[PDB]
Amino acid sequence: NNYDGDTVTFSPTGRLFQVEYALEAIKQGSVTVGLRSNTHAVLVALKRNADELSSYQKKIIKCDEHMGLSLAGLAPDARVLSNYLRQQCNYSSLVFNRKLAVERAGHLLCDKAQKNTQSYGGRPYGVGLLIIGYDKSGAHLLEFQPSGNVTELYGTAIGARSQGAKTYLERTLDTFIKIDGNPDELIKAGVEAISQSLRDESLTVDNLSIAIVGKDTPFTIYDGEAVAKYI
Amino acid sequence: GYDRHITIFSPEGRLYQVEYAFKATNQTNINSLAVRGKDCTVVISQKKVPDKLLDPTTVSYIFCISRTIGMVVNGPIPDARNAALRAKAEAAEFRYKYGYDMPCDVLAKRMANLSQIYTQRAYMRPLGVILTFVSVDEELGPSIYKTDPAGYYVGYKATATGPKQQEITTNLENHFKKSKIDHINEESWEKVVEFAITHMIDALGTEFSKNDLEVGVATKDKFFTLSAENIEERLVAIAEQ
Amino acid sequence: MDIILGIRVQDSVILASSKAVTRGISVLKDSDDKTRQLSPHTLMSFAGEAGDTVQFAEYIQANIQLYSIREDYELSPQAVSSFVRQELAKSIRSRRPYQVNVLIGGYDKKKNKPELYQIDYLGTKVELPYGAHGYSGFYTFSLLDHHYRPDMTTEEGLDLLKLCVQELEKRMPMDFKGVIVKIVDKDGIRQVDDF
Amino acid sequence: TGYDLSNSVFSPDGRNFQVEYAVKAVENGTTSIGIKCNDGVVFAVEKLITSKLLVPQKNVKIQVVDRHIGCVYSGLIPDGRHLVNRGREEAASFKKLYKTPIPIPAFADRLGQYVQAHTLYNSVRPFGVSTIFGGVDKNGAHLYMLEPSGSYWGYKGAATGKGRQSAKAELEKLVDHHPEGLSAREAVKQAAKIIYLAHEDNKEKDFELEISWCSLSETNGLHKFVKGDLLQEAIDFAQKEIN
Amino acid sequence: MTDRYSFSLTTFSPSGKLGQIDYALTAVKQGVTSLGIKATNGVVIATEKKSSSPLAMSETLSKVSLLTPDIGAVYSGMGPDYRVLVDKSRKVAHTSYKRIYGEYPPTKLLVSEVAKIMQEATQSGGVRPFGVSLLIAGHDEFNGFSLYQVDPSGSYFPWKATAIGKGSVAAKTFLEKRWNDELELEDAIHIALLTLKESVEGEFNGDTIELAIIGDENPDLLGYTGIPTDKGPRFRKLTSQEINDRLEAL
Amino acid sequence: GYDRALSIFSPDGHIFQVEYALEAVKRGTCAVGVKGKNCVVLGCERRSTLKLQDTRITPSKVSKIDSHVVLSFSGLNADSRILIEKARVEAQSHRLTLEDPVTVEYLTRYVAGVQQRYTQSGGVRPFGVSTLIAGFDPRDDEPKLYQTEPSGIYSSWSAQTIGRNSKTVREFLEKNYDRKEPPATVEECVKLTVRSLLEVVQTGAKNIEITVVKPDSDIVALSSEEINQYVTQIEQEKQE
Amino acid sequence: DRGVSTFSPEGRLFQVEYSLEAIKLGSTAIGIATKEGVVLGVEKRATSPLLESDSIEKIVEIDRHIGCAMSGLTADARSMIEHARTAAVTHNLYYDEDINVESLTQSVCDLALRFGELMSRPFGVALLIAGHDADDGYQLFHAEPSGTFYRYNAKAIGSGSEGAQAELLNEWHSSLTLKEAELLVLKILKQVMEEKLDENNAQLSCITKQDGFKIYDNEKTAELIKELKEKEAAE
Amino acid sequence: GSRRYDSRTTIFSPEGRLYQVEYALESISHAGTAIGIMASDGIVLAAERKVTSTLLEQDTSTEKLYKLNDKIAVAVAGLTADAEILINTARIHAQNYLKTYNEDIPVEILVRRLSDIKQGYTQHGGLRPFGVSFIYAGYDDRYGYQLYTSNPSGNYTGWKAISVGANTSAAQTLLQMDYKDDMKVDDAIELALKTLSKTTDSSALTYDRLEFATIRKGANDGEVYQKIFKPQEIKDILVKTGIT
Amino acid sequence: QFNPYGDNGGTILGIAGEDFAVLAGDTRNITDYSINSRYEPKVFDCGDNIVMSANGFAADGDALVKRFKNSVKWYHFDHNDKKLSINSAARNIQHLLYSRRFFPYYVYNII
Ligand SMILES: [Cl-]
Ligand SMILES: [Mg+2]
Ligand SMILES: [Mg+2]
Repeated sequence: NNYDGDTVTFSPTGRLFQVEYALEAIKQGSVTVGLRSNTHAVLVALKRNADELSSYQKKIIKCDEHMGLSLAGLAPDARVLSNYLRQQCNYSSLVFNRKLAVERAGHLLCDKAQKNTQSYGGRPYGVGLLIIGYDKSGAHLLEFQPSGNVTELYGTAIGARSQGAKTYLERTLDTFIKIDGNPDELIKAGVEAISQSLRDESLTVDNLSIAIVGKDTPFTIYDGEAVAKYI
Repeated sequence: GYDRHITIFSPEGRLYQVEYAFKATNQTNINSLAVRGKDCTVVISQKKVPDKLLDPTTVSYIFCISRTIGMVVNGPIPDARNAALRAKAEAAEFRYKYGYDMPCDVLAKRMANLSQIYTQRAYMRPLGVILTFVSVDEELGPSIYKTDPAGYYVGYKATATGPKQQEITTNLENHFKKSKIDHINEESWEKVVEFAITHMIDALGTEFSKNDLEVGVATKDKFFTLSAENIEERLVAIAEQ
Repeated sequence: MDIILGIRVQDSVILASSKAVTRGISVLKDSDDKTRQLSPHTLMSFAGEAGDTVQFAEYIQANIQLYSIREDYELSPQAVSSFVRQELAKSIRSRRPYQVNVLIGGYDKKKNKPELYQIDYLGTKVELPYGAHGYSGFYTFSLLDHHYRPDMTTEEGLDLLKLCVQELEKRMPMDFKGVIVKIVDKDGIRQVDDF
Repeated sequence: TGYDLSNSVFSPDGRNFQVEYAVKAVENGTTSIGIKCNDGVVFAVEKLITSKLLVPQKNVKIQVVDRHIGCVYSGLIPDGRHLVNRGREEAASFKKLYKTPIPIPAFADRLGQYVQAHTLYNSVRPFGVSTIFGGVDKNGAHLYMLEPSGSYWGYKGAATGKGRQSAKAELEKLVDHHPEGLSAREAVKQAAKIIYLAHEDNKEKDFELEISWCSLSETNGLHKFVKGDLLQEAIDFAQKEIN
Repeated sequence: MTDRYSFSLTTFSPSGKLGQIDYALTAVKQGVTSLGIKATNGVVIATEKKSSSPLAMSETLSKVSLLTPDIGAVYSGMGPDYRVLVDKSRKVAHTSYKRIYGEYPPTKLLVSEVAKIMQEATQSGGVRPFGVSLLIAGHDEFNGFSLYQVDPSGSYFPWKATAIGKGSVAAKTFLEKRWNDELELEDAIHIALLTLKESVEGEFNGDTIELAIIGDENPDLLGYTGIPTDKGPRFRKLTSQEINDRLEAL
Repeated sequence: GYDRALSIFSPDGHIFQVEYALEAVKRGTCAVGVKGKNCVVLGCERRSTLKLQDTRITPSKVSKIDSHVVLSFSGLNADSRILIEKARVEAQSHRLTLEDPVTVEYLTRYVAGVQQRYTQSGGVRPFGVSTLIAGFDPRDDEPKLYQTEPSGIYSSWSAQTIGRNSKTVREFLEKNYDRKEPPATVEECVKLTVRSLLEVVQTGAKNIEITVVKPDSDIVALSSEEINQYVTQIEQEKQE
Repeated sequence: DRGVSTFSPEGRLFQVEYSLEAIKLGSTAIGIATKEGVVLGVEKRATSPLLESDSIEKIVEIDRHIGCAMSGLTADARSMIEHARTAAVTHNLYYDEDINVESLTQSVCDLALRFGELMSRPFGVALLIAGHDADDGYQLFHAEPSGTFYRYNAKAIGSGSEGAQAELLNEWHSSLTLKEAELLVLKILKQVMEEKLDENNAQLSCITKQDGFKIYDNEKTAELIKELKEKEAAE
Repeated sequence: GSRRYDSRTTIFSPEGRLYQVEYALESISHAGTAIGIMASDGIVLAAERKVTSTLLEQDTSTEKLYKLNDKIAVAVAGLTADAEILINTARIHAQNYLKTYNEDIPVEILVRRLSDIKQGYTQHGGLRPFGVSFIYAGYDDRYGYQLYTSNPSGNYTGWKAISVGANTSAAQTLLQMDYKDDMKVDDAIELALKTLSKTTDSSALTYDRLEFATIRKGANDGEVYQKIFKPQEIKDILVKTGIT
Repeated sequence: QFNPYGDNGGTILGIAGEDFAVLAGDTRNITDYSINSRYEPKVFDCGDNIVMSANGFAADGDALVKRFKNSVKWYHFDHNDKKLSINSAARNIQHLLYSRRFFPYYVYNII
């Protein structure tokens, strides 16, 4: 109200409204799902178009051979944060000959987002990210909020109508975690999860976007006729 | 009405942020007192540990700025420590640059100039503290100099700071009106501390245990604080006469 | 570059500058004009290290032309020469000084007098009736000391200049490929196309 | 009015309302505690399980500084991480110049001055965390708690977050019933109990217990997380006491 | 952090007034009375030592300050602002003059430098004007004795005699009747004490009054002998006893 | 440094500071530009509220940027000096680096770019100035006339006016200026420029300035008497 | 007042949304992508008849294989074009090849959100970036001041955009020829324009693999306008 | 943050005026009137000190008329402190020019430089403008005797006769009436004093309330002399012209 | 005085066929008259069907290769996984080398 003009101002109940408004931009964004087993980690994203003549906005970005994310909200902010992850992954490789741990990648994103929430002049990031990766401690899935909060999860979903997919994963928890050494079945569970967030529209060939990473699987993105198999 | 938010003049020629910083000074609800002996300068302050979970040894508003200079603060602890750290740095820098120990009055002036800047520059807020510096200066002898958020400072024969400063001030005023001298005519610092405690008891009208007080003493070439047991010995002597 | 001469006569200033450009044992050009018009009645010839010469001359030219446009007024030769000197005196204590010596020949329309200024790379300025830079003056000054009058005509100044050049062509070991000659007077700047 | 719209502005009371609003963010957070024992300190925190999809034992909240200091906090988690990052820079520069690891009181002031600095200007926001921290140094064990204002003191026991009153009451009983002191292994058991008792204020969602400790005898004066059997033993002791 | 107040805090209002300067002048009006009188062979500046507490040692607080050996200053308004201006005035006298010309600046040029500092606080970013008016008395070889007033705006005026602060309007009227161009220094001191008594309520003695003069050279205060051309400072602060002696012949 | 964003969008998609800069131009004295077949004429209004003026030394309204290009303006006078200085510096910088004088289109593009830069830079306000830039390109006999404005947009004009009552003189030019047959001579071009200003000026005495620019750096400013002869002939034909 | 980089309660940047309103006031620009090339067309919209319309430059070359049309505050586009040209040529310097149309568009869009308290406000202009490369063929992009860019088969921006976009919805198919696309842009421009469309107040351009980016002459466009009139009168 | 307290000194009003410049001009309209008159053989500068006191030391005082160099002088109207900042800058610029070109700075060039500085404070920096209006009186060998004025907008213009400060409307009408082109310095002196005497807000015009100066070629042969009038000399010229 | 350069010996050879290409190099690494390693790889697969060897001062050769491999990685990121052609790689490498014109990579490189 009087305390939402900038990010440097607490409200009387201790809330940061500019951060909450940035969080709102994620809810307007298209749905994206993340889930993992012990061997693989999968991202599934519903891409959004402007109209029938337009293309479908890309949702998934590769950060390294063993790591990448999906976005929901302001796409340019995802480009900035993903560029930062690319650099950090790359600094780890060039200096330490070491693949960046997914947990440490989350810690770096948290700290980068935080600086924008405490200083005058700047603004919070207006995007939510789901980071997947396979490192020395196996498969991982992270959820990033531009408040700075990063959370490691078995599965999750962000964007519009994401509550439906999140409930499904909460029921299926015991099943999909056990899908080891079977990438196609893990993707099926992800495609079935994101389907719980659909209304009116359905999953078409240029609508669906899938990504996977695992034990002997580099981070690869599937679009177009490559995902027709899963429709 | 933004003339009340930053340090610019109001139509009355006043600085409201400076005046409100003076009010923060009494937020701790602690009273301090400083007096001068022949060879020493004594400073006493009330100690209040309300929570049982607190480590009472870490609760303090008296600071050892240098070997010779001591400082008691009236105001919130964050601002108190801010001022303490700066004074320690300034005192150390002074000795390095000019080859002798920073006098109590010079440090007071320096900290007062820093405070003045906060009353003139908008981006910096005043510290909500009153700083009482004490020492036995090698040129001026026993010394008490006090700084406030306005950037004002002056030397004192004796002084008091806190919510009940006026009661303590008048009590001290009346004593020096009798004796007609600028100090406590006493040889040992032990008896000067006893005088300080006795006159605070009389002025405030409260009795003190060993854990209710905090004492700092300045002698030639060193300033030191008293332990609880040193204060207890001081309280026993007062009661026995 | 090599030889630059200057002589102030009754009603004009004459500048003579060599035509040759040399890189090592080879003559790259034999028709080089070592001069820039700073203003309609002010000409500057120059000589020194490659690059520095032209870079400096064109830098001065741009500044004087800028002044002319801003004020709609032509600076006096004296004012120009002082501006140039300050730029060179500034240059000499810089990280990499301009290695350039110049002659400034101008006609002051206010005083109705020709003026010649000699300025070296250090910023050493002197007003003269005649002057030279480098090894030029060593051969020519004895003739100029002998024959020069301040009431000379432009034609007499050119004849004395031919004599100076003839002496250079006899006793200098280096072939400088003749000179381009320019006259600065009340009517402006012109080139003598036959010399 | 308008005194609460900008940081570093004194109200007519002499108060900085922005700092007081930061305290509200702290009071909104989960419960965290600290217990000073005979030769060290124990830290414990309440982690709310928002969903079954949270991976157990992965979202670690307690943070180490250097190798001998533990830090835990309640409120805005990112603000706490920022403060610990600074704490690590302060500890590194101290050790770089002076060789010895940073003493706990020295470390406490480094954080205190930094947090206090964020109450001096309107171009920055105060920290939305209260931080409980401490460890073992040359002079023994130390426990501290640091508020958004930059205010900090030493503590026998400390608590913050939504269940701080319940926790404080439990800590006060231990201080009274153990004047001679509490052992490190006892303090771990008691820490578990207090977090479980403090969970009544966050009783809607179930939670995960996380404990750490520094002790001269048990951990050689190094910060370590309580894991496996010793953690389960503390959970069993805690569950037995609530029933 | 960073000082993000890079804009002026003193601005013109629709009526053409510079508000902060006017408000600074109001703060000067509330301040304790101080005055200055110029004689044929000297200048005197004086003010009241308004002690905040009887426990406070008022000798430690100097309202009258030496800027150079031949220039002194007194003020009315905010004390802390005055103290920092004196520090800057003393320094600028060296950096912008003595280190260049090897001699102390004349009164008018030192005044000009102080004025500049006060003007900049009236236009620069993120600052308020100084809340003081200064009276600067001094002597130099070519200009002789002089007395200047400097206001919060940075404007300065030379005076034969004047007063600033609390009771300045009454004091200036009193000085107009008594001042003439044939006054000796002792006559000016006498008039200064008479004028100052009207604005003082309580005790009126050498311990509650601060008074200094710019007069003859004081070789006894120089601290060394051996250089004929160095004859000592013309600035002298009168002692408590010296003031009381002149209060008996009052 | 002062970084404040002064030029910003409003809810309806307007940058008010840029639009208020146009109002400053509307207040400024009238300026007109007309290009003939082999010349360009720049006419300028001088407000007669200011007499006792020294016309020798008073800043003239038309400024030479180079020997072949001129610039006139309407709006804040002090602002115009900054644009003119920058333009003059750039003109010499172009000759210095590319060994050719600027084209009229290039110079206009530079000045217009400076104006634009001041509409999305922190801590600065837009120029309250619109300019008419006229001249002939090196070794070219085609007349050039361009206009700029605070927003930074620029364009070429057969004839154009700016400043106060520019709406009226533009109305006159739109019906009087024929594109198929522009003013064939200097006389016809100057006459049409004076006629257009006489719709707005008041008195035809010292209120009208005229500057003729011809090819190959031939620029001259007409005197009071020369202009007065045009004013005389126009009104004598009008009495019919 | 309020921050320049402030979020609204709905989660949108105020300034970005306000710049989009400025773009709606701009003159119409239309782009159509085919397998034979991409066509770009604009409304010139001269404010007066004395304004020489050929100086109105709302279609611009970025490289030989990339063209660009603009709509909105056109003065803001100059620094964007300058950056685009520099990016295209710099990539040719570093990699001895033509730069991908998408990569060029991404480079331009990186400037968009570089505003705060960097430039003081977002750009008040939208761009239609059309081009060809060997990997993805003929492409058309719409670059906004939000930093977002969508690829399009056909797109209209400016004042008559929503009316034109609905018309492009019905008319576009994957087998359109270049000649058919040219007439289609002219048709839709004529429909949404206030004044009557002719060769002087409207401009066409295209990008083909063979000939590269070309702005059409007024004589060439005039014939396409005459060809349009006759084919509409044919039924 | 800090934005909350920013007055924004360099913005347009909806009418296309600069707020602070207009308000600075309002300030200047309350300042003491200064008049400049240019004659064929010299220039006159006359100015009124504001409500003085009997105890003000006049002979060592200077609030209106300042010397920029040997050829150029200025009359001030507005904040004196602001004027002295600019005056010192102008003195430095004149010396820079002299060092660079070895010739005295042409009057207009000095005026343009100061006016450009004033302009800068209206377009960038976020600072308040200088509340000062100058009358420049000077001589050079190009244009001879010249009068200019500049104001806080940074705009400058040339004049035959001009007034700044208080009552300029009335003063300019009186000057426009009695001024002629073939006028001389002695006549211009009389005109300046008569104009002040009629426009003044004071009861009577006296020597102690005036500052006066002339720039004359009335120096021995082809050269220019600046004369800043002393109190006694102002008293004599007041009697000569028949005002007191 | 510190000499920042050294000589690690080694020799490399590149031959282009009609539909193939080879890049050969010995595996010996040396300083002065000593052997450091009898098998220290010197020719590397840099991705996109490009092989590279930077021969001379090993520390500069390792840095250049490392930077080119990095350049290939970022070329994929920035240009939609486009394959870096050999002619484009060559031009990129020139700019890597000339970026140190006044403190060169002391290597002779072949791709
Ligand atoms: Cl200081
Ligand atoms: Mg302040
Ligand atoms: Mg020489």
